[PDB]
Amino acid sequence: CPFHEVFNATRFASVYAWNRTRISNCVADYSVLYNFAPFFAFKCYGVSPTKLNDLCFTNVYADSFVIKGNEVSQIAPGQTGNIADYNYKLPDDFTGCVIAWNSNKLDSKHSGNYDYWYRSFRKSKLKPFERDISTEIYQAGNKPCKGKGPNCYFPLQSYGFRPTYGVGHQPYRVVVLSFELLHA
Amino acid sequence: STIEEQAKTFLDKFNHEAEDLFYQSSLASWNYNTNITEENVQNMNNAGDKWSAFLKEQSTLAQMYPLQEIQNLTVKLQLQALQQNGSSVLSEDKSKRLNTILNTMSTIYSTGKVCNPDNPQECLLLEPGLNEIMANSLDYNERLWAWESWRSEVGKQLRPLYEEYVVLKNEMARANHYEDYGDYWRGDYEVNGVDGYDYSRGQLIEDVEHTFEEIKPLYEHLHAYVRAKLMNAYPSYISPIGCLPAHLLGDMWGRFWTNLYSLTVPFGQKPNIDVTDAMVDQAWDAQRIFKEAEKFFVSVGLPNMTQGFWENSMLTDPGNVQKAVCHPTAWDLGKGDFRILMCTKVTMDDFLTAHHEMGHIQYDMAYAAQPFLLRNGANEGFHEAVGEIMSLSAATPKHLKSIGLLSPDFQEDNETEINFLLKQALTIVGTLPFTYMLEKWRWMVFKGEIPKDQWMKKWWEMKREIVGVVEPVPHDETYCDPASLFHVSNDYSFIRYYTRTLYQFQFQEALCQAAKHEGPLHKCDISNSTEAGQKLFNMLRLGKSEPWTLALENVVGAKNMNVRPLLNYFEPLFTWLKDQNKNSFVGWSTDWSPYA
Ligand SMILES: *[C@@H]1O[C@H](CO)[C@@H](O[C@@H]2O[C@H](CO)[C@@H](O[C@@H]3O[C@H](CO)[C@@H](O)[C@H](O)[C@@H]3O)[C@H](O)[C@H]2NC(C)=O)[C@H](O)[C@H]1NC(C)=O
Ligand SMILES: *[C@@H]1O[C@H](CO)[C@@H](O[C@@H]2O[C@H](CO)[C@@H](O[C@@H]3O[C@H](CO)[C@@H](O)[C@H](O)[C@@H]3O)[C@H](O)[C@H]2NC(C)=O)[C@H](O)[C@H]1NC(C)=O
Ligand SMILES: *[C@@H]1O[C@H](CO)[C@@H](O[C@@H]2O[C@H](CO)[C@@H](O)[C@H](O)[C@H]2NC(C)=O)[C@H](O)[C@H]1NC(C)=O
Ligand SMILES: *[C@@H]1O[C@H](CO)[C@@H](O[C@@H]2O[C@H](CO)[C@@H](O)[C@H](O)[C@H]2NC(C)=O)[C@H](O)[C@H]1NC(C)=O
Ligand SMILES: *[C@@H]1O[C@H](CO)[C@@H](O[C@@H]2O[C@H](CO)[C@@H](O)[C@H](O)[C@H]2NC(C)=O)[C@H](O)[C@H]1NC(C)=O
Ligand SMILES: *[C@@H]1O[C@H](CO)[C@@H](O)[C@H](O)[C@H]1NC(C)=O
Ligand SMILES: *[C@@H]1O[C@H](CO)[C@@H](O)[C@H](O)[C@H]1NC(C)=O
Ligand SMILES: *[C@@H]1O[C@H](CO)[C@@H](O)[C@H](O)[C@H]1NC(C)=O
Ligand SMILES: [Zn+2]
Repeated sequence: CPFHEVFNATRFASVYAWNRTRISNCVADYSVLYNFAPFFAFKCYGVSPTKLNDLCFTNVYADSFVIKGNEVSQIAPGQTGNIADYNYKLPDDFTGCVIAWNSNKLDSKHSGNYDYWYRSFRKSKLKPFERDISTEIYQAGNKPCKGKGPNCYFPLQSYGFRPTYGVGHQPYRVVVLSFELLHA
Repeated sequence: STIEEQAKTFLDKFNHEAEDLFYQSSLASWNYNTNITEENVQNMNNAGDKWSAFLKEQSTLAQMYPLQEIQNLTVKLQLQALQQNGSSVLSEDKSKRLNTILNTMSTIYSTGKVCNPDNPQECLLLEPGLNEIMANSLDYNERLWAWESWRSEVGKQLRPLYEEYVVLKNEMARANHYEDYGDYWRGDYEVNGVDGYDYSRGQLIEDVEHTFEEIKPLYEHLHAYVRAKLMNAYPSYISPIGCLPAHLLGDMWGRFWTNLYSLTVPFGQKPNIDVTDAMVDQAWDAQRIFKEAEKFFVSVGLPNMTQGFWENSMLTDPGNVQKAVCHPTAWDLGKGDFRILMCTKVTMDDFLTAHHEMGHIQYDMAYAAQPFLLRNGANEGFHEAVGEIMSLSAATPKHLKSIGLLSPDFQEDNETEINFLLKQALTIVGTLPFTYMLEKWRWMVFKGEIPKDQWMKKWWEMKREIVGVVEPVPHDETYCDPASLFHVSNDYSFIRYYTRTLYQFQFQEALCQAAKHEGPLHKCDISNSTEAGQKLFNMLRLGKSEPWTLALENVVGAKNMNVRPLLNYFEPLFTWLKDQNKNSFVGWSTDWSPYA
């Protein structure tokens, strides 16, 4: 089953322009990831991970995230925050497994890997499994909005990955395998 | 479309920009401090220019929101910090003159040297030089010669510049809608807002006066003992009942009295505690010292050190290959980067400095969750105090005896305790009057109560009334004595030290009492106590998010400065001083002057 292209890729995407990779037509036997990648985090909120080999899946989607350290705990059902409210929202009956791992050796530069952006501002809320790519200038007042400068802001802000940051600022790659058993 | 939301969004943008900018500035400063190179200086200058320009630009955008419409008590402090005109109140020529005079004063103080008379080829700088003469010489005439000289060439050449410095500083202070520049410094302790926890700017002066009015008898007894002891070294140069001349105190200005330990030791037969030999016999390096400090800190429930801390921080001087400035420092670069910079050799003093700096690092690590503008101490005194409480706790004989660095049969007697108390006293208690006097003089000058032609007439009387020191030679209006100090030539406050000294003993007493200690305070160890660790942590992790009164109440239990622990820590020393000087003269009089 195709996971080498996903879980051993070249490059991933920013949080606001997340992929929805489609995986289909195979038998879920992910023991290879246990040896290839020593997963520090592994949370399955549905059925037991050991019993996951009992049933196969058809319409599972996966996502490509590069987020901070003290941010992965926000990727959980019923949580709140900037990322949960503005980039990626999970359902209450979320049936899948979240997997993350450190990626310092391939996602950092001395000057800075300024290639990952994240949404910070919005005059609205999000809905589960929504993707937005809007780059329109954001209004903060009553006055008409014309470019950046005064209160109008560009609703995209970048990260600052450097090799000598602490654990809470180094990137963890999160691939949310939300395989719903009833729809698969 | 309300205003508080717009202010909040501006704060959100500022927090994200400032983090990266400040990280770059700190990293450049660290790299420059480790090495020495001209292009590194250029890079540091460029980074500082970028940081300053970013701060100045971001200040302008914050002026749109008036402060009076805010009901949050949390964003208010951030906006108040950001909304302050840094140096934009003045005109361009005013700023040019101010920067010119400040740099001129700094350079003049930096490059001061003195030449011995009739020897044009023999000149000495201030440091090294006059410091060695003051600190390790028993001669008499040379000390007087240097004391007269340095002041004579420095004060007369720096007074006129200081006049314009004072004038411009007062002009700026009045421009920023304050009373005077002394009010500008007093404003750091100001907390206004929440009911029950108000602290006006004018209350600090009265608090300082009332608190100092209590330790004066102990200082009197200690000063009488010192004067009695000095009769053996200067038989024919000390007045029997007068004040101690300032030229025989072991320092250029008289800040500390530490250099008198070997001359006023109570029982000199038994030497003090020094654990060097056991340190050498086990082949100790910096790694063992730092891991022992880590073990001590984790013993009370505090977290450990970060994994990167053991890797990115240098512990010993590399040698001749590189060239750094050896001065202990704990660096808070942000974003989970904490490092310690110190040139280490196996000695007890460095073993204590390690604890001091690691406590500093733990305090930095405590408040990492607060916003950027709130990541500092409650005021300008908590930081070194939290540093020093650990040092006081870790150097007691009981702690050294327990950890296996001393003989398991080591009999502690009641004979070394007097020596230890006197050694601590000569460096802690003997400095408070000096700080109090200097701050009083500076505030009186800024307010203006002392006319320009009557400065010395009050300056030398304050010395006699507070520190008990009398000038050895007559002086005229040409001299400018106070400007010779490091913190006077440079723009720096001085009231931090009094607050630190008062706070540290209060913290120590609270932790010892909550730690189930038996006996006098001087034999206390804060080890093995989660009770004293949780209490401290409830203050460590607040940061600047709460008024300092509430932060103090979570540890001490009282919301005001207290002086009882400072007198409690010296109960047996006070008893011995009372016993010893029953047959001597008490107090000092302004009657004897060496020149008359
Ligand atoms: C002053 O303004 C700040 C900023 O708006 C207020 O901070 C907010 O305080 C509330 C709690 O009173 C926080 O709520 C909680 O947030 C967590 C997620 O972080 C959520 O899981 C909880 O269910 C709850 O909603 C809120 O996050 C926090 N906001 C920020 C941006 O820090 C503060 O409360 C205001 N102070 C007063 C006295 O009203
Ligand atoms: C913070 O410091 C403490 C104290 O140094 C660290 O404690 C460490 O805990 C582990 C787990 O108990 C110790 O390892 C071994 O545990 C087994 C039992 O599972 C025991 O049989 C072994 O004899 C051994 O104790 C470890 O030695 C101990 N100390 C050290 C030096 O690591 C803790 O891990 C540190 N953690 C953090 C967050 O920094
Ligand atoms: C993930 O993909 C990389 C890139 O193809 C693999 O890297 C190669 O690993 C082999 C191991 O023997 C080396 O001989 C090659 O030189 C590596 N790359 C190159 C340049 O071809 C990596 O092994 C893959 N691993 C996983 C987890 O599937
Ligand atoms: C320094 O801060 C004061 C705040 O009082 C600024 O004062 C303003 O002065 C201008 C010109 O007199 C008035 O239009 C504004 O309404 C004042 N603002 C307030 C809030 O009183 C002053 O401009 C600042 N100086 C600078 C930034 O150079
Ligand atoms: C204070 O801390 C020391 C830290 O070592 C404690 O020492 C240990 O105490 C237990 C008590 O049963 C002994 O078995 C260990 O051998 C001790 N370790 C040593 C001496 O290194 C000490 O007990 C603590 N204080 C009190 C009163 O409990
Ligand atoms: C994500 O989608 C983009 C679409 O252009 C594609 O280029 C990229 O390779 C995809 N990668 C992943 C991680 O699925
Ligand atoms: C400091 O200088 C030495 C030699 O000049 C060099 O090897 C080292 O890399 C420098 N330090 C840094 C952080 O670049
Ligand atoms: C120790 O205690 C004894 C008790 O009689 C006392 O005489 C002595 O002076 C004390 N101090 C010293 C320094 O021995
Ligand atoms: Zn310190």
